[PDB]
Amino acid sequence: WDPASGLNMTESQKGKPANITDSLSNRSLIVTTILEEPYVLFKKSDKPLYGNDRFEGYCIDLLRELSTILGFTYEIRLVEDGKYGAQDDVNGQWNGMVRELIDHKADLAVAPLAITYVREKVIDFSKPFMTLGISILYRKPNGTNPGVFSF
Amino acid sequence: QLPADTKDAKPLLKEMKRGKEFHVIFDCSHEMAAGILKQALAMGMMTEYYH
Amino acid sequence: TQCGIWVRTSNGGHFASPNYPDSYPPNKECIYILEAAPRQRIELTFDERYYIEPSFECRFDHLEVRDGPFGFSPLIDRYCGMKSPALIRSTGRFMWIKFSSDEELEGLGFRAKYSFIPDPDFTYLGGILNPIPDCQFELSGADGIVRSSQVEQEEKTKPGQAVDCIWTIKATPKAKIYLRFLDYQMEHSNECKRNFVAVYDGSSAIENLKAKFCSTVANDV
Amino acid sequence: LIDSKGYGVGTPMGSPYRDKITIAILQLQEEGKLHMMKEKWWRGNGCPEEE
Ligand SMILES: *[C@@H]1O[C@H](CO)[C@@H](O[C@@H]2O[C@H](CO)[C@@H](O[C@@H]3O[C@H](CO[C@H]4O[C@H](CO)[C@@H](O)[C@H](O)[C@@H]4O)[C@@H](O)[C@H](O[C@H]4O[C@H](CO)[C@@H](O)[C@H](O)[C@@H]4O)[C@@H]3O)[C@H](O)[C@H]2NC(C)=O)[C@H](O)[C@H]1NC(C)=O
Ligand SMILES: *[C@@H]1O[C@H](CO)[C@@H](O[C@@H]2O[C@H](CO)[C@@H](O)[C@H](O)[C@H]2NC(C)=O)[C@H](O)[C@H]1NC(C)=O
Repeated sequence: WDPASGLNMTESQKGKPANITDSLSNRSLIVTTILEEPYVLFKKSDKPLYGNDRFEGYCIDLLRELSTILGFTYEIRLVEDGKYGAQDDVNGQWNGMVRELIDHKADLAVAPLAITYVREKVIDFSKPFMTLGISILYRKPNGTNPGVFSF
Repeated sequence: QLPADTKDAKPLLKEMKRGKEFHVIFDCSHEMAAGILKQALAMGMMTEYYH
Repeated sequence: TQCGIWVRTSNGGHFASPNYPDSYPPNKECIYILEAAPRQRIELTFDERYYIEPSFECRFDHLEVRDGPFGFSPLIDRYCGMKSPALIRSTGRFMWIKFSSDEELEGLGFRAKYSFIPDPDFTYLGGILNPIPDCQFELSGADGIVRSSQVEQEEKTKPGQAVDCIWTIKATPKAKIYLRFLDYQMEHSNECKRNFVAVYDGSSAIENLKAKFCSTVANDV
Repeated sequence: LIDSKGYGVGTPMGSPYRDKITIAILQLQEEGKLHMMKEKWWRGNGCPEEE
């Protein structure tokens, strides 16, 4: 002690006799997803609401319903490269989410991943939660200017 | 504690008015008790809530 | 209404309390600035007489002389004592001085100076020191298209450099202000360390945040 | 379509033949055989009538 200084305690908090790392505690699953309407969207808020709370959509609600029914803690991390992932040229690398899954920077891929042949050899998928295909847009039939002999 | 030098205990009474303390057990001589009791009037701390 | 001797014919330096030498009244929020002639910096030294209400960690009154004409702009010192001030500077011509006053507080005031023409040494925007436009332009009126692209029209900076533009919507006298966001989009949504839009009040002090619109949506104030 | 079920080649509980048929099935969807096999058997014997 010193009246100019104060309490300068020399018990400066060295290494504690309790030091245990985690491998199964939660590990906080780093769920890689991409931002596409209406699957994953940002919240429409004004205050700085962040963490996992800033996301919104259908595909977020799937991850929340899995967290209750399987008991884990999800942590949404958006992919740095905005692609899903595709087989490259002579390079032969993956680019986007499927690259994050191989690199094990992503324990999960809760997103619109189209289950296909070149992704199944390289990563694995759960069974489909939504089935789709290729369909047609067209004009809805209008007020029908009928021709001119419509009488 | 009152300040030792001055008779100006207005820095004290501004705290007590703000600190919601309505019951005081002053230990002063009657020379200094008159001086606080005038400065407790100029502070408006002499309503019917005090004792 | 507010503070008294204010005259600025290169200004000399005589910024004083609004009764000095007397007892200044309760409840004043005088808002001193001095930001012209970009060479000279800062010297307060409120000359010899000095008594404002001495509180325990000062708590009632202050003479905050934070540099740059706002409340966010960095703090220099708090003053509440009965002992003469600290004779200071902060490397720049930018200032903001408040004179808060709660209810039961009196005794003396101040009277200032600046008495300076120095200059700093290192470059900031390009040149010897480049006393940067403290990114700003005032606008009055009854309708604004107050824009972040007047920066893109005239930034007075280099593209790729951090921006700090503040407006000052005045009035049409004896009224209020209704702001509403027509367009609003930030680059890093929900980040709030490197981007935000904030609306204070009158008298730009840090204890006057009405709103700090930083995430995806901004509504009216 | 009200519900969405799905048929599927089964396997015992824990087997390599779950995964290596999944590779094989997904090829037949994209090659077009698995649709062509559907139009061999589910195609009817002369309904057309042009409605
Ligand atoms: C004999 O010794 C010295 C000089 O030789 C004189 O000063 C006394 O000792 C210390 C000075 O360091 C004083 O205690 C400190 O007061 C600080 C507050 O000061 C403000 O308020 C007082 C009135 O209360 C004003 O006088 C002053 O100008 C300021 O406005 C506190 O902040 C200090 O608290 C903390 O300080 C450090 C941490 O940085 C540590 O010591 C502690 O952790 C502590 O929490 C501290 O309380 C002391 O009050 C001085 N005495 C008096 C009477 O004021 C002696 O006065 C001198 N003479 C005698 C007779 O002893
Ligand atoms: C506060 O406590 C520290 C802890 O001992 C004091 O001393 C240190 O002394 C070593 C020895 O050279 C130096 O590395 C530093 O000067 C001190 N700090 C640390 C972190 O090592 C220190 O002197 C005390 N403070 C004062 C003002 O006396």
